Amino acid sequence: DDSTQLPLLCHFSETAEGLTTIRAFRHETRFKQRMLELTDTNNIAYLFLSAANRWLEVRTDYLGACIVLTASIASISGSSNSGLVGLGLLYALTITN
Amino acid sequence: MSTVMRLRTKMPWKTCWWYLTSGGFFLLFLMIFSKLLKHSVIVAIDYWLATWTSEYSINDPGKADQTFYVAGFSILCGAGIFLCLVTSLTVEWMGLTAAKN
Amino acid sequence: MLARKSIIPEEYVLARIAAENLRKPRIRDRLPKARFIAKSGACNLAHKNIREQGRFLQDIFTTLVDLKWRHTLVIFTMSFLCSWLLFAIMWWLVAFAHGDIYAYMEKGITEKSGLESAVCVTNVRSFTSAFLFSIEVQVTIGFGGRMMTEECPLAITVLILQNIVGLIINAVMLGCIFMKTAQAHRRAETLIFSRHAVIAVRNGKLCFMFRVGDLRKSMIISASVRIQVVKKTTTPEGEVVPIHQQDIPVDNPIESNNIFLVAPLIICHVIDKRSPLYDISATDLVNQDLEVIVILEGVVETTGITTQARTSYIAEEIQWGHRFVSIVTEEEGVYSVDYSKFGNTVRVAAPRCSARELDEKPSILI
Amino acid sequence: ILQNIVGLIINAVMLGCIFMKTAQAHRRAETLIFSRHAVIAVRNGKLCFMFRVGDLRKSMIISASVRIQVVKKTTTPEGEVVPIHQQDIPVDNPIESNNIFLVAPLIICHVIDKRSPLYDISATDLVNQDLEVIVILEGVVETTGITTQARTSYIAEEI
Amino acid sequence: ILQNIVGLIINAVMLGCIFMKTAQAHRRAETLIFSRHAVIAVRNGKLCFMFRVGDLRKSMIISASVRIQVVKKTTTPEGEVVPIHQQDIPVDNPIESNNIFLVAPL
Amino acid sequence: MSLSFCGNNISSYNIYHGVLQNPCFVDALNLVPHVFLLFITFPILFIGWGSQSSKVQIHHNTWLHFPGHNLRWILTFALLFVHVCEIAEGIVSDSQRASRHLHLFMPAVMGFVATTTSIVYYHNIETSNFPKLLLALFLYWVMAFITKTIKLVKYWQLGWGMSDLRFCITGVMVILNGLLMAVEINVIRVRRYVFFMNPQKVKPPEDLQDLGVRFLQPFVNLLSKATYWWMNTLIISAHRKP
Amino acid sequence: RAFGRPILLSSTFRYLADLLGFAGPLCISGIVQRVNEPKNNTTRFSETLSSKEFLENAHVLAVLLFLALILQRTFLQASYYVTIETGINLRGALLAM
Ligand SMILES: Nc1ncnc2c1ncn2[C@@H]1O[C@H](COP(=O)(O)OP(=O)(O)OP(=O)(O)O)[C@@H](O)[C@H]1O
Ligand SMILES: Nc1ncnc2c1ncn2[C@@H]1O[C@H](COP(=O)(O)OP(=O)(O)OP(=O)(O)O)[C@@H](O)[C@H]1O
Repeated sequence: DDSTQLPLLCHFSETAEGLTTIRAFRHETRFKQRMLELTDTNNIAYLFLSAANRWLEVRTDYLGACIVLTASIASISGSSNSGLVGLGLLYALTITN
Repeated sequence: MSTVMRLRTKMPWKTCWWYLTSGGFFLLFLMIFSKLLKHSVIVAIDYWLATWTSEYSINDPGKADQTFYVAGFSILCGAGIFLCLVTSLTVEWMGLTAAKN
Repeated sequence: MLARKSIIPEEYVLARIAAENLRKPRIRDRLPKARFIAKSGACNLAHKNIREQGRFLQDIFTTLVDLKWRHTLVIFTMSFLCSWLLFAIMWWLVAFAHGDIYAYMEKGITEKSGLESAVCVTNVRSFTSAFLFSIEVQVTIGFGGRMMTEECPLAITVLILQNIVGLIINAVMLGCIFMKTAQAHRRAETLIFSRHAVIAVRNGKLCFMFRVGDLRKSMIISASVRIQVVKKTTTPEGEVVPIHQQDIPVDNPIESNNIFLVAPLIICHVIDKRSPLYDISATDLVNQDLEVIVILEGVVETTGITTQARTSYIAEEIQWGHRFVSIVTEEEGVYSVDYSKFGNTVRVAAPRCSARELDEKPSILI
Repeated sequence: ILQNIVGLIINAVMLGCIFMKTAQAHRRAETLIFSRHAVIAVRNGKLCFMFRVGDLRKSMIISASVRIQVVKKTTTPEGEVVPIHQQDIPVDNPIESNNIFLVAPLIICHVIDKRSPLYDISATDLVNQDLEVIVILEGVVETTGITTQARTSYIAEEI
Repeated sequence: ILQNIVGLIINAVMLGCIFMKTAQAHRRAETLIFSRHAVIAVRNGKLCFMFRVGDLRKSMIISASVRIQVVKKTTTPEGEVVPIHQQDIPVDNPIESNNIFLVAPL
Repeated sequence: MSLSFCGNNISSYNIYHGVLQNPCFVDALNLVPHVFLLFITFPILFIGWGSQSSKVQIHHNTWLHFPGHNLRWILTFALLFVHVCEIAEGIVSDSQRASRHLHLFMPAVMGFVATTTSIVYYHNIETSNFPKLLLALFLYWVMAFITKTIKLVKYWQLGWGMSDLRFCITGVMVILNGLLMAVEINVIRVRRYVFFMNPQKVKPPEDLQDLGVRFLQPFVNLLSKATYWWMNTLIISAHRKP
Repeated sequence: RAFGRPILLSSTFRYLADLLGFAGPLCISGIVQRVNEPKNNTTRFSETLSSKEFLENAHVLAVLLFLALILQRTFLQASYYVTIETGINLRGALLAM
C-alpha cells in the first residue's frame, strides 16, 4: 500500500504544474490512460489489504465462538458453584469479542 | 535479501527490547506494576459481584444485611477506577520520555 | 481497529532511494523463462478457448478404471458396505410392514407360543438381524438360520433385485481388478538424457552431440531418433509461421534414423547447408531465440508397450567448445560405464568461427 | 448337476463380457480434427497446397504419419481405362520423410512439382474440375497403445 | 465384515494372477537361430561377409529386419576417442531396404 | 434393554389399523429418502470426475455457476439449521423419558448428514459444467417432499396441534424443501438439462478469462464468499515468496 | 442512485446481524436462571414438548447461543466487506473525476 500511494500522488502533482505544456503537446489520452492504471493498481492494493484484515477477523471470531461453545458445555455439566458459571459464561463471551 | 524464508518469519524482538526499557529502567516496572494491578482489580469487581449474587440464591424470604455486599462492591469498584486512571497515565509517560531520549 | 484515522501526513517528504539510488538499476527483469517443452517431458503449451464437447458418464467409468492402488481398495470397500447397508434397510422395512416384528416380540416376550408358521421372512427381528441377513444373502454365504418362506411376494421381489445387483457389483469389481493387474508392468518411462550439449570438431566439420542411456535391463527395440529445430520464420512473401519445427538429419552410416541403445551414445548432427545451424557463431550462441527438440521412440520388449521420450534444449544451456569424456574404459575383464560422468564435459581445441565460413575460408584453421 | 453346470458356464461368460467391456472402455471417439477447407498459397517461389490439422487429446500421437492422395478419373496413353484410380502426392519435409509430431496445430504443406497431378490445373477453373484430395493420418496413442487412423477429404467445391 | 471384505479382495487378486498366466500361455522362450560361425566368401567376384539365420518355431514372422553393426575401437581424427564404436552396416537387397522374408534357412 | 427405534414396549411396533397410520412406520419411511440419497451420492462423488478427455491444462480455470445460485445455498443452510433444531428437540425429549426411544432423534441426524452431502453434491457438480447429473438432486428433493408431506398430514389427521414444536419443525421443513424444489425446477428451465429443445449455450464468466483476475472475491460461491476462502491461497503463500 | 445501492444492502445485513447479536445477554440470563433452582423430581412430564418449555432446557439454550454467535459474526463481517468495497469504488470514481 505504501508503495502504491507515492506514485499516485506524484503523477497528479506533475500534471498540475505543467498544464500549458501538457495541454499544448496534445498528449492528453496518453496521460489519462496512465492515471487510470496508477489509480487502479493503488485501489487493488488497498482492497486486498481490507480483505485480508476482514479475513483475519472472521477466522478469529469463529475460533472465539468455538471457545464459547466449549466453555458453556464444560460449565453446564460440571461440579461448580453458580458464581463461577455466571462469571465463566460472561468472561468467555467477552474473550470472543 | 533472503528475509522471507528466514528474517521475516521471526519478529525483531531485539529492537523491541531496547524500546521497552528505553527512557531508562524505572519507567518500565512502574508500567508493568500498574497494568497488572489495574487488570486484577477490574476482574475482582466482577468476581465480588458474582460471589455476592450467588450467596443469596436460596435466601428467598429475607434480603437483609445487604450493607456488606454493597460496601464490598463499592470499595472494589472505586479502587478499580483509581487503578484504571493510574495505568494509562503511566504508559503515556513512559512513551513520552522514551521518545525524548 | 481503524489503524490510520489521522490521515494528515501526506506529501511531507519521502524523497528517497525508491528508484533514485542511481547506482542500482531501477529495473527488475525477474527472469521469467518459457520453453516449448519442459526439461523433463510435460509439453507445456497453452490450449484455450476450445469449443468444449461436454461430458458423458462413460468418462466417469473411464476414470474408475484408472486409479492408484490405494484408492481402488477404498472404492471397493465403500461400494460393498453401501450395498449391504441399503439392502439391509429394504429388508428391515419389509419385515416391519408385514407384521413380523410385532409377532416375534409378542410371542417371544412369553415363550408359550413358539409360532413361526405365519411370518414374511423368518428370524428377522431387528435391524441388527436384517443387517446380518443381508450379509448372508449378498456374499452367497447363506447361513440359513433365516429361511425365506414362500408367502410374502414383496420379499421375493426384493431377493431377485438384490441378487442380480450384487452379481453386477461383483462382476464389475472383478473386472477392474483384473484390468489393473494385467497392465501392471506399465510403471513409467526411465530414459536418461545428458543435459549439456557440446559443439566439438570432428571429421572435418562441427557437430551437435549429447548422451542418452537406459536403466531397465531390457533394451528398447526399433528405437528411432528425431531432431528438430524450433524457430519463428516467415515466408519471403512474409507470413508468420508462429513456431516452425524443422526436421534435421541425424547422421548415421547409411542415413537412417534407427539407433541401438545398450551402451550410451553420442548423437551427432553434421551442420550443413540445409541445416538451420549454418549461421551461428561462438559469441553469438549465448543470445538467440531457438529451441532444439529431441524425440526418441521405441518399444520395450518386456511390457510390449510403445514409448516416446521427449526433452528440450535451448541456446542458453549449450556450451560451445567442449566434448564428452570417454565414460567407458576397458576394465579388468569386461567393459563398463560409469554414469557418474554423464554431465561431465571437457574442453579441447575449438574453432571460434561459423561453419557458414568454415568452408568459405578454406583452411581447417580458424 | 445339470443346473449347477449351466450356472457356472453362464457366470463365466458374463464375466468375460464385463472384462471386454472394461478393456474397450477407454477409447471414446476419433479426435484428430481437420479444417473446414484448405488453401492454395504461394510459398518460396512456387505454389503450395496447404491444409490445417489439429489435435484435441491430452496425450500426443506417437509416430504420427500423414499421407496425401489425389483422386481423379484417369486413362493411360496406350489405351487402358482407370475408373477411380488413386495415386500419391509427396508431402514435403526438408528431409524427405513423413513422420510428423503434432502438439501445436500444424499446417501440412505439399509443393507442386512437374510430376504431381496437381501441376497442370489452372487457377480460375479449379472450381469446375474433377479432382479430390484425400488426407489419411495414422498413429499410435501412447496412453492405451491402440493404433488409430483418421481420414478426411477436400473437394473442388470447398477449395 | 472385516473377514468378508478381505476374503473377496484376496479372491480377486488370485483370480488376476491366474488370468495373467492364462494370458501368457502362448509365450515361450527364444526361438530364432544364428550359426556358430560367420563366413567370409566371394559372391560375384566381390569379397563379402555372410552368415546364416533360421527359425525353428511354428509361425512365420512378420516384417522382419536384419541390422548389422561393427563394434570397434577406431581412432577418432581429433581425440574424441570413443572406445566401443558402433557403426551400422548395409545389408543387401536390390531394393536398398533391409526387410527380409524368413521361411527357410537364409 | 435393547437399542430400539420405537422403544421397549411391544404395542409400539404394531401394524394393525393403518400401515402408514402408525407413527413409527411414518418415521422409517421418512428415514428412507435420506439414506437413499446418501448411498447414491457418496460413491458417485468419491469415484472422481477428473479424466482429462482433452487438452485441459488451462480449461480448469473456468466454471459458471448454475442458474439459481444464492437461493439454493441459503435455503440449504436454512434446512441444515432447522434439522439441527429438530435433532435438539428430539434429544431433549428422549432425555426426559425412561427408555431410549430413537424415533424422535435418529431421523433428524440422518437428515443432517443428508443435507450436508446434498450441498457437497451441488458444489462438486457446479465446478464442472455437466448439467445432466443434477437431475439426481431433483429426484431426491422431489421424493423427500412426498415422505415429509405424509407426516404433516398424518399429524394433522390426528390433530397434534399448531402449538407443539414438532408441528412447527415439520411445517418449516416441508415449505423449505418445497422452495428448494422450485430452485431445482428453475435450474431445469434455464440450463436445459433434460427436455428443452437442446442444451443451452453460454460463455464462461469475463474476469476468470484474463489471468489478471486474482482478487476473486466477487466471483466465488456464497458460502466461500462469507468466510473469505478466495484469499486463502495467497495468505498461505506467504512463506514461499513476497 | 449511482454507487449507493450496495451501501443499502450492507446496512440491511448489518441491521439483521445487529438484531441477532443480542442473543448473548439473553441466553446468558436463561442459562443462569436455569442452573440455580433445584428441580430433582416428581413433576409431570409425559407430553413431549411445550413451546415455552423448550426454551429453558438449559443445555439446549447453550447450543442455540453457539449457533447464533457463529452466525452473527459471519453476517457482520460480510456487512463490513460490502461497505468497504463500495467505499473503495467510490474513492476511485472521485479521484478519476
Ligand atoms: N548416475 C545417474 N543416475 C541417474 N540419473 C543421472 C545419473 N547421471 C546423470 N543423470 C541424469 O542426467 C541429467 C542431468 O543432471 P545433472 O546435470 O544434475 O547431473 P550430471 O552432471 O549430468 O551428472 P552427475 O550428477 O553424475 O554429475 C539428470 O536428469 C539426471 O537424471
Ligand atoms: N476450437 C475448437 N474447439 C473444438 N472443436 C473444434 C475447434 N475448431 C475446430 N473444431 C472441430 O474441427 C472441425 C473443423 O472445424 P473448422 O473450424 O474447420 O470448421 P468451421 O467452419 O469453423 O465449423 P463451424 O461452422 O461448425 O464452426 C469441426 O467439425 C469442429 O468440430
